[PDB]
Amino acid sequence: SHCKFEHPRHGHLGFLPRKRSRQIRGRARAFPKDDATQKPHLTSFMVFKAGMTHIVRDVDRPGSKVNKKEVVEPVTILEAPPMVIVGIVGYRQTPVGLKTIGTVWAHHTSVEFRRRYYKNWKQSAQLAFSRQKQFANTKEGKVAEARTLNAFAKKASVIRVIAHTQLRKLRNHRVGVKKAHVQEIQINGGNVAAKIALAKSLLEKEVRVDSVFQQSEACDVCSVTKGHGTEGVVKRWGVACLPRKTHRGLRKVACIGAWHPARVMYTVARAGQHGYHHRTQLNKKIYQIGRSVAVEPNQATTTYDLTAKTITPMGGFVGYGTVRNDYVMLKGSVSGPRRRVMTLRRPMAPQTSRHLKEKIVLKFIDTSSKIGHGRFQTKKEKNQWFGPLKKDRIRREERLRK
Amino acid sequence: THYSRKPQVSSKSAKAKVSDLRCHYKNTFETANVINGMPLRKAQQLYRQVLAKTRCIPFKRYNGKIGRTAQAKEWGQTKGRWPRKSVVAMMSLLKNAEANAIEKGLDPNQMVIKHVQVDQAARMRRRTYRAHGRITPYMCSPCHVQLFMSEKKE
Amino acid sequence: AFPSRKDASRAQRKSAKKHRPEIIVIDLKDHVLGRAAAVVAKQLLLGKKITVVRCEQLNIAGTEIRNKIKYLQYLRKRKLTNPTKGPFHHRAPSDVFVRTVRSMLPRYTKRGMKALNSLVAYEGIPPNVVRTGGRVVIPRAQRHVCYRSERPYTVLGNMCKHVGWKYSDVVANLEKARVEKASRHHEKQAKLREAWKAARKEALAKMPKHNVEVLKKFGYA
RNA sequence: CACUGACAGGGAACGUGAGCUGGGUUUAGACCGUCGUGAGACAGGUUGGUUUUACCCUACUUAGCUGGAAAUUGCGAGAAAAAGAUUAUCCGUAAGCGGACGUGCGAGCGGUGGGUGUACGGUACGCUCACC
RNA sequence: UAAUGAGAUUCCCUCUGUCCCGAGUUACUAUCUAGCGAAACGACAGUCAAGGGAACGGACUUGAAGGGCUAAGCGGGGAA
RNA sequence: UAAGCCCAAUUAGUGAUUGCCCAUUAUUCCUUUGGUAAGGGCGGAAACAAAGGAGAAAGUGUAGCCCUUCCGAUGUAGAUGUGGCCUGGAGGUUAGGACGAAGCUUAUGGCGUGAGCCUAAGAUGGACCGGCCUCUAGUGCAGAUCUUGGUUGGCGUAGCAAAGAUCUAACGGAGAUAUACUCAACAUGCAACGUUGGAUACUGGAGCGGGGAAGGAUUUCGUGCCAACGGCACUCGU
RNA sequence: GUUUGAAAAGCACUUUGGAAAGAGAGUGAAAUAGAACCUGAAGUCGUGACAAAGACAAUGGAAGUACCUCCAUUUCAACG
Ligand SMILES: NC[C@@H]1O[C@H](O[C@H]2[C@@H](O)[C@H](O[C@@H]3[C@@H](O)[C@H](N)C[C@H](N)[C@H]3O[C@H]3O[C@H](CO)[C@@H](O)[C@H](O)[C@H]3N)O[C@@H]2CO)[C@H](N)[C@@H](O)[C@@H]1O
Ligand SMILES: [Mg+2]
Ligand SMILES: [Mg+2]
Ligand SMILES: [Mg+2]
Ligand SMILES: [Mg+2]
Ligand SMILES: [Mg+2]
Ligand SMILES: [Mg+2]
Ligand SMILES: [Mg+2]
Repeated sequence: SHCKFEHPRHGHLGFLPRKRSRQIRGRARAFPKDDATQKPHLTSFMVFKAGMTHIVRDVDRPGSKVNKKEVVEPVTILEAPPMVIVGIVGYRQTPVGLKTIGTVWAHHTSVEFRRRYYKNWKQSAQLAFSRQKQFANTKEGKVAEARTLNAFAKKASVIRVIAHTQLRKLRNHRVGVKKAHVQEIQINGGNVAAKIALAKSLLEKEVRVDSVFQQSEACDVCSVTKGHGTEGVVKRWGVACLPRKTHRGLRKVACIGAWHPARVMYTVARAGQHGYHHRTQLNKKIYQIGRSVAVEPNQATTTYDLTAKTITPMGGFVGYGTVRNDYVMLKGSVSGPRRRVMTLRRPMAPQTSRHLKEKIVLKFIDTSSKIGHGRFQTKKEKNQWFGPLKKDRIRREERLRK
Repeated sequence: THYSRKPQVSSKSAKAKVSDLRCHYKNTFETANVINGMPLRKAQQLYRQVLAKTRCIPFKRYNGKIGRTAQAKEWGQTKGRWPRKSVVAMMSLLKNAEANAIEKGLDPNQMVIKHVQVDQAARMRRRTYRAHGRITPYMCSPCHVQLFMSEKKE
Repeated sequence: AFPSRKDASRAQRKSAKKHRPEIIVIDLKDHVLGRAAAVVAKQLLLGKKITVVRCEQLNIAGTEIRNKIKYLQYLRKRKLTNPTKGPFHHRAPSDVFVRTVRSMLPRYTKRGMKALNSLVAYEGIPPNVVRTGGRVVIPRAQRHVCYRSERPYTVLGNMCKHVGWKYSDVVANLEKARVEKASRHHEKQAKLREAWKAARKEALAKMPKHNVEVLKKFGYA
């Protein structure tokens, strides 16, 4: 007999299996489509999540009820130290797939790059990339570098480079990892001879985030969801909770199937891992590509808001610290907790809708505290509400006593 | 009348045996089978480390829904435990076997534990009281352990 | 499957010559899909090692729309309880042919698994198969003797590209690049092919004449 | 009655009680009407009336470990591969064509050594040990 | 028929997590270890689609799956 | 250019037969077994030492008196036959056993269609017992929600979750501070017991207070003591 | 059933352990006759040595083969 009333089923069935991610980092399963009429350019960049805040900006949207009026939008801060290129891979088309031809290396690799090869670096011989380093400038090894660079020019359709996050310029105390996060970034643009020349030129040289993205564009954010353990069916799938007088329990799915087919189906919601899942989340509009504090002591300062202040709030981002490097600022949320490495990748969606072409100018960036209720935008404003306090008048008493 | 196996050279091999241990059979099974190829001093080291809970006893036959632990990757297992009452009763038996090596004239630092065998003893009867007026058994299941150890030197 | 160091040191302790088993390589351009599959399913099960090549060129009788619907009725089948345990629907022409061979084998015994792993079934002609001897053909299954020429037929590479099989264009550029390469190799040695036949006509009258009228009785002149 | 773009019709042991609920049918109490001499009857009305067990196999959900292409073995040799496949340095294309350390002492491409500044802090680039 | 009722029913006020529509915290469990240690149950066992059949198969016919072994769940089957 | 439908062939207008694949059927050849079975031989023909051989019974049924011939053979419920098998005891006969009987054990073969029998080996046993003819019966197990004893998977699993709660130091105790080297200690003896002191709580006078009935009948008390019991523990204990 | 053995000759003594016990010695024809002790079954279990083996649950039939075999029988010279 049919179900007596209709509701749409619970949970998208295309995000199955809802199992833990195989790896903690965001990894692109597909790059944008290669336009060979463009100029060669990188397509992804790894940033780390550093809390979130909100902004104020006026809206250019003709027809809308909020046209030329100021909105408050939440933004997420993603710290981006530059990544250093260490390799060049090239992939050739087969009827099986897309096979790797080989990789050249940079002749000089970082300590934190070849730390990724060790479960224990400090208690080790540390001699990785040590025979490749010395063979690469022999007579036969300078041949073998140019041997496989030519094999890219013959067989490869896809040229990628291998970068790593360069975590020692990320002077962060809470991201506790010291080995670098390694991914491959695909070159798109030009023919294969024009991709390798851009792959050779930025080799053993750091690439900075504002050379990959622009200020008022969008991107995809490949990132791994915040993990929540084993959760039941109400938290995980969002099923309705049963009436109060139910025996053995409320937070269950009552019927898990008919008598026939005499099996539980994959469509029936069950309990298990919730969170720590990979998500791609397209069309994340970017609002500000920031600049390091060694360059910019005044990061959150706008034309329309001349308060001299950085992007880091009062008392720091909660659980994270201070944004010490370049940063991107995206509209809204990205999947994952703070401190987690995330991949900003160029969009595969058509970036032609009038919401996505819109140029962004800000008017205010909230640099108030995220601990408690934020009240002051700078520490100069808290020293004008509060005058000299007691601990200041006895520090001024030690400074006169000397 | 009890030893399943005899040593090669009995003049270089010390025996030890427990009559009725009154530990659990299914825990003294794995406490004792893990030392069946070890030297005497490496087998004694393992038991002082199971008590400190730094190494574990791999439960490979009578495991059956015990919790899985991080320390059983030493033995190629996933689940093992720290059965401290079967451990410290096997330490009294390794100390008997090495006392039986000294009075034979042998160096106990060269003794490899050949032949561990644990078998089931006669069970002991108690009683538990269930619902609705029922009475149902509460057995003990003790064990028989035996070992020699043969000296292998030079 | 690359050979391990146990399988590589024994080819150095014993000085193993490079070995190739007796492998029959069928060129399946313009073959009936199930008539070639039944000839192959019997030979594999008589102990023949068979490499099958050019599976995107196999033909199935009928309109392309007809045979494409019969694959989509096959793709309608899946285990509803758990489709990861379901019928697995292979879209490559090289994998459509392996299935059609396999459904003619005793698949659930070891003798029929030793015969389905004797079949390889590439599509296009890969670089390891090109220079390993002349390809063979199945003349009782070749569409010009088996299909009435007024009836439509269906190339398997075209039926399969519209139901899946995202490597149609890759195969078409690997086989355009081969026939260009293999026709450059064949304009070469045309002064080697003509060199021998102008030496095998010149070997006559340089050889004794009592071995030529026995070479003309059997028609080998 | 009202909203809606619309409030389609059904199946799955009249899907689904170790999922629930127990209103209703479907006991023992009691009342009423009609019936019966009575005990009682009533696809008649009424009220009150224990809903037990998973720790097993599978299925499904997640979570670990780990072999194996003769799917454990045969030594049973098949590369979506190079092109001496007959001897043997590479580079770049087929006709062509670039150079390739010379004989324990030397040299060359090089991994690590000492002192006064350059590119986007510390890594690179100037000017004793292996191999040819 | 006033008074009385752990009696049966209906509406209204106050009231609220009964509900919209769920969330979050606590104690105790579960869960992991030490000690101790059962029972129910048990032909043999245990992946499915269709066909046939004592006319709802785990075993038979033809197909489709299936590397081994585990921990926590769970209530679709075992006409449990 | 069927591997579909309807007709038709048998290697094709060539000259005449039966393309070939599969049975517990058919034909035929062996072996068994039973007949409403059918025949023959059974007065030792002669002869023959060791250093051509053995048998030959007047017979229902045997290791069938021996040959030759012919036909049948499955079967539930059921009937019957069996010089058919097996177990306890009895009457007779003939033999085994401390140089190893019964019993038990089995990659111990042998042979019987079979029920079964017999040999061998026990690094098993330690005193009884076999074969044949008769006689006798408490005489043959796989299942009766069979009886009694034991064992087993589940399974080191479910659990041992009401009555708030214990901590500390010193002593006691076998219950520790327990280590093969070239090791300073942590990372290689953990957990758990009693007593007194101290800290912290609880019961809260309808008390985990102090006495009696009924019921119990030594649980009282001291001293030893820890096998089993006090569902964990014990050095404590009703 | 107490039926250990012919007879307690019922394990002195040694040294590990707090002890139960263990390792040796000893008695006896026998201690794998050591105390509810002759024989010591089946089921079930441990251990040493091996044989292997995907997932067809297992068992089963037929017919070969591979390896094994404290088994039987036959054959070894102008002979089977
Ligand atoms: N191991 C396989 C099994 O052997 C069993 O039987 C075995 C045992 O019953 C039998 O016992 C052996 C005996 O062979 C051997 N020659 C002497 C030994 N005394 C016996 O052993 C007997 O005595 C010892 C102690 O004395 C006991 O521990 C043991 O449990 C007992 N079986 O050895 C037989 C094998 O030869 C089962 N009959 C059978 O189910 C199975 O095949
Ligand atoms: Mg977390
Ligand atoms: Mg009253
Ligand atoms: Mg009968
Ligand atoms: Mg009887
Ligand atoms: Mg508890
Ligand atoms: Mg109080
Ligand atoms: Mg107790």
